[PDB]
Amino acid sequence: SFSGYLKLTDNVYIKNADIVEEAKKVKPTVVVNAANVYLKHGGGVAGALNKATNNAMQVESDDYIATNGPLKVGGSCVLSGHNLAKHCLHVVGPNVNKGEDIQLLKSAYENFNQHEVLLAPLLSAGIFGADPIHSLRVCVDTVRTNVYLAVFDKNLYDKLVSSFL
Ligand SMILES: CC(=O)c1ccc(OCC(=O)O)cc1
Repeated sequence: SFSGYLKLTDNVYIKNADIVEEAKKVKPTVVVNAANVYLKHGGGVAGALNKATNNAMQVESDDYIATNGPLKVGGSCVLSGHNLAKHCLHVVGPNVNKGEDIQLLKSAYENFNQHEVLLAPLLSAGIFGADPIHSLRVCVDTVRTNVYLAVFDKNLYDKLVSSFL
């Protein structure tokens, strides 16, 4: 079960951890992927989760895209969690480095509300280019279900906890 998390609010918890390693340990009902609209799991959280599934997540995702077309920025889809979780909720946060609308971060987090408990990264953080402090603020103000945030970077984790309002 979820261990070593710091409680931020009634429903938001945070831990300095590799989300892939957290997923293998807990095998949560839902692990959130920091997806793009094409479900191309190239780098960041997506690349790491996909690599831990031995590329099964990418093969499954390519079949999903062939059938359904791309996701919307702010949107999501539920696919298999493979060896990591029961399900993977692929959530598309805005990628500021791709010139996408940061104002869509709240819509992206609203997807978490369809799941009672989730293991997740901070949306639009890392290679998506948004301010992770702002992403945690939107998470806390949008997500009402139990979210266990895994922040990979130790210095970022400390900065997020120490600056949390
Ligand atoms: C050994 C094992 O149980 C295993 C499970 C899943 C693996 O990749 C993900 C998938 O195939 O969907 C690889 C290995």
